[PDB]
Amino acid sequence: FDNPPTNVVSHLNGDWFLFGDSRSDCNHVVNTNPRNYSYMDLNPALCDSGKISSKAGNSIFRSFHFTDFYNYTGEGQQIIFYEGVNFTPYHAFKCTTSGSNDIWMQNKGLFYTQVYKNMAVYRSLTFVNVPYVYNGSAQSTALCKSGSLVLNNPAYIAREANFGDYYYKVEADFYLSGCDEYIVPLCIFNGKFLSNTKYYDDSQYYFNKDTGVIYGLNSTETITTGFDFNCHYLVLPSGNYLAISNELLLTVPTKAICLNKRKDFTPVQVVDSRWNNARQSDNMTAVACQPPYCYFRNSTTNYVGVYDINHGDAGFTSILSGLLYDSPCFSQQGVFRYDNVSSVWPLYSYGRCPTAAD
Amino acid sequence: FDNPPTNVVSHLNGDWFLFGDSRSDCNHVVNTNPRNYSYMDLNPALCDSGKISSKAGNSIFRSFHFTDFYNYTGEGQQIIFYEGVNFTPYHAFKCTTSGSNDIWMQNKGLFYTQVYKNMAVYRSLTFVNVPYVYNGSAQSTALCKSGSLVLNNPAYIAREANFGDYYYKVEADFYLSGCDEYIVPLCIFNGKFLSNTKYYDDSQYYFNKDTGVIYGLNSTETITTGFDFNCHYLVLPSGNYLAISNELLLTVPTKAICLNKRKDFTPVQVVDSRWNNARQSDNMTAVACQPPYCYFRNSTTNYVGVYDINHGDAGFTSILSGLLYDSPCFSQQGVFRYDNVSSVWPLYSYGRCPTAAD
Ligand SMILES: *[C@@H]1O[C@H](CO)[C@@H](O[C@@H]2O[C@H](CO)[C@@H](O)[C@H](O)[C@H]2NC(C)=O)[C@H](O)[C@H]1NC(C)=O
Ligand SMILES: *[C@@H]1O[C@H](CO)[C@@H](O[C@@H]2O[C@H](CO)[C@@H](O)[C@H](O)[C@H]2NC(C)=O)[C@H](O)[C@H]1NC(C)=O
Ligand SMILES: *[C@@H]1O[C@H](CO)[C@@H](O)[C@H](O)[C@H]1NC(C)=O
Ligand SMILES: *[C@@H]1O[C@H](CO)[C@@H](O)[C@H](O)[C@H]1NC(C)=O
Ligand SMILES: *[C@@H]1O[C@H](CO)[C@@H](O)[C@H](O)[C@H]1NC(C)=O
Ligand SMILES: *[C@@H]1O[C@H](CO)[C@@H](O)[C@H](O)[C@H]1NC(C)=O
Ligand SMILES: *[C@@H]1O[C@H](CO)[C@@H](O)[C@H](O)[C@H]1NC(C)=O
Ligand SMILES: *[C@@H]1O[C@H](CO)[C@@H](O)[C@H](O)[C@H]1NC(C)=O
Ligand SMILES: *[C@@H]1O[C@H](CO)[C@@H](O)[C@H](O)[C@H]1NC(C)=O
Ligand SMILES: *[C@@H]1O[C@H](CO)[C@@H](O)[C@H](O)[C@H]1NC(C)=O
Ligand SMILES: *[C@@H]1O[C@H](CO)[C@@H](O)[C@H](O)[C@H]1NC(C)=O
Ligand SMILES: *[C@@H]1O[C@H](CO)[C@@H](O)[C@H](O)[C@H]1NC(C)=O
Ligand SMILES: [K+]
Ligand SMILES: [K+]
Repeated sequence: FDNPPTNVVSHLNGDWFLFGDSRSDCNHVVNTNPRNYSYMDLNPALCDSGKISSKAGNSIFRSFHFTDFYNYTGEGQQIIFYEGVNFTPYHAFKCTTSGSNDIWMQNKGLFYTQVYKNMAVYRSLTFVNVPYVYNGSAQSTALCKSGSLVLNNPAYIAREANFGDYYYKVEADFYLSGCDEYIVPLCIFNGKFLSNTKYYDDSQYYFNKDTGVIYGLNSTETITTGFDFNCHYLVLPSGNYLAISNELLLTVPTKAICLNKRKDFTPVQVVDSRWNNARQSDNMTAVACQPPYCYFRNSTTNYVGVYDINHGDAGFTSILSGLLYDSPCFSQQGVFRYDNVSSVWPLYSYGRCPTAAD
Repeated sequence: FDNPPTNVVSHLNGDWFLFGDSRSDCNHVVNTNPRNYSYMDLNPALCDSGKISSKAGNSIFRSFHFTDFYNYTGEGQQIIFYEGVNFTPYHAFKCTTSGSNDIWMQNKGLFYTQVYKNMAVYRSLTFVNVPYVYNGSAQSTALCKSGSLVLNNPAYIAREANFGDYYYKVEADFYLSGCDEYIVPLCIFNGKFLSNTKYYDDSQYYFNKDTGVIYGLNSTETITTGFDFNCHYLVLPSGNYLAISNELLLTVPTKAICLNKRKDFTPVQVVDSRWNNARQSDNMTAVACQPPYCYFRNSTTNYVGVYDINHGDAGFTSILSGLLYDSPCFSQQGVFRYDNVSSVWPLYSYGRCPTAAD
């Protein structure tokens, strides 16, 4: 008899949900000709489950920040993630041509940290539009973009007519309703930002009008190039807020991760989302995925897909195959198929776990 | 054979530490005449262990905020707490005679939340003085006090000569060094605060000069009485900060909980700290102590001490008796003395835990 920790994502019972990309997007098949499911690491037998929210070409972080949006939506006791690759160093995103992808990688890490920690304690994830009102005549402007990637959260608001510089203070009201909590971005250009001969230090506050909490960021970097848009990801309660800009462009959330239905602490499961080695990926979801709130799973091999080089891999197929059955015990070392006896002690465990005793 | 969850605090191995009050203060015996150890719930056999930091009459929260200070200091993989009672509704603390103890109870809850969560991930706790520099000629002032309790963290700084009201903006620099992280208070009077015919709305920011993060609180309450000094407990990194007051009195930290030596996640154990029923206690440490980071233990009886009514209780003695031996498994339901078989599945477990399987 053998009850080793196995390298899969699974579920204690039927109460689970997976968030993904093309490698688990059952709907993508209609855009394959001929129709072929092999682009998936997910077993298509799960295509009718109602337990997956995945979109080819997308990722939760991508959708959170950019116009290339998919309304990831799902609910489960145990939450599983297999996405992230669709925002990687490969995409070489930077707000401007003189920016830094490293900043965007740092953002990615901070985002998924909040997502993983919070989905250990809420059943439900979706996206909600965040309404805001700005009183001036200036409109939103797409100042952060690169290739086909256009940032739209937070929004930037253009300077008013009548101002000649960026030393102005302006504000907007944004309102959060419909969720227990909300993940929103608070961002600044962190660097010496040149505009018409003057160097700016971006400053942005958000203010909960009723709790009285001020959350702010001011630029502190001295470099005049190779800097970018640094974001923090706030986890906020419902209420009415001001976005108060003290320098450069006013920024205000336009989308939030909507967290609902508080649950008993239940660690999330996260599968490494990377390209075949020929493209540059990152380890930001690995950094984000820590005990006790997250179990991280990865294959021991290069990602070599059979449909194309980046889709349909033996190693990841195997990891996801655990979704085809119930398993009693989840641990840092893996998933145990039996709840009785083992030869290793499950670490940071959840479920009905075996003893490594005599 | 029986392996039930037992209602004790214990330790997997020798690597543990307890923080306490008189009920575990071995040094207090010298102030008993004749010398009598019965005032303790702790077994005096543990008096030579070097694993306890306790002080009669005190509590971590009491020491954090007030002049009645004890430099709680300790290091351990598993941290245990048996204190809190020395700041309870019984003490009826409020900053002023028109204040609210409920505010102070809320503060207490928020404080211990940060302490418990963080001692699940650091080995070492102590207190450090926080140096600050204020540039004006005004001095600190003891504006918050009641009975023998005098608040000294955060400090209040008096108004300068030359100001006739409290609509002024002033600041201080405070510096955090010597720890991986620091718990400090950020507080305001949350209410309409009357001074010489004018009503104030206290405003306080802290600013990390190098990370650029602004942490602020502004008063939002409309009540003109029955309000008090609301505190939030920030967990900050080392660095150089400004305390920027925008209204009422400038407040600045004078003490921090000093957190050191990052460790693998290890839930803390917390024992209910209450008076005999004849005095008013609170459940704030219970609220603070949640899975996965904390196990809460309580007796099923009134606290009836044998030394005096508030010291040396059978129920709490029993809970603490588990410190006299190693135990393999810690769980929400209790401590399991054996790591092999049981009849219940350990929840949120840590250590070598039994199976409830066949
Ligand atoms: C954050 O940045 C803002 C904007 O740069 C700072 O506010 C400005 O501070 C300078 C003083 O250095 C003044 O000249 C401006 O009038 C201020 N603008 C305002 C208030 O709109 C702000 O003080 C910084 N926040 C801190 C340091 O906590
Ligand atoms: C927090 O409170 C402060 C102090 O009351 C606010 O700053 C003052 O705002 C009023 C405008 O209502 C002005 O009359 C004062 O000149 C401001 N004082 C300063 C800047 O020292 C502050 O705006 C509030 N913070 C918010 C709303 O985020
Ligand atoms: C995402 O879908 C959810 C569930 O239908 C809906 O409430 C929410 O408004 C959607 N968010 C969008 C379209 O931004
Ligand atoms: C996943 O495993 C592969 C193959 O061992 C390795 O190259 C890669 O760095 C791992 N990814 C992370 C995020 O650890
Ligand atoms: C991620 O990569 C960095 C190197 O860039 C490394 O120092 C870090 O430990 C890695 N973390 C994980 C969790 O793989
Ligand atoms: C799907 O593509 C895979 C990999 O290219 C290949 O094995 C197979 O020919 C295709 N299957 C069908 C039914 O066309
Ligand atoms: C553990 O469970 C498996 C499957 O039921 C069984 O074959 C094995 O003998 C069991 N071992 C025990 C109870 O020691
Ligand atoms: C508490 O004791 C520790 C350890 O000796 C010391 O570093 C620290 O300064 C003390 N804190 C005080 C006296 O505030
Ligand atoms: C501890 O138990 C006693 C006796 O059952 C009960 O009265 C008390 O409320 C409990 N305290 C907390 C904080 O739950
Ligand atoms: C603490 O007491 C309040 C009533 O004041 C109650 O609503 C709350 O559930 C209690 N919490 C715990 C953890 O005992
Ligand atoms: C200590 O006090 C306890 C409780 O009052 C009592 O049983 C005993 O007389 C005392 N013990 C000694 C050695 O004096
Ligand atoms: C569990 O351990 C206890 C103490 O060693 C022993 O008496 C009992 O029989 C064991 N039961 C098992 C291994 O089933
Ligand atoms: K701004
Ligand atoms: K103040």
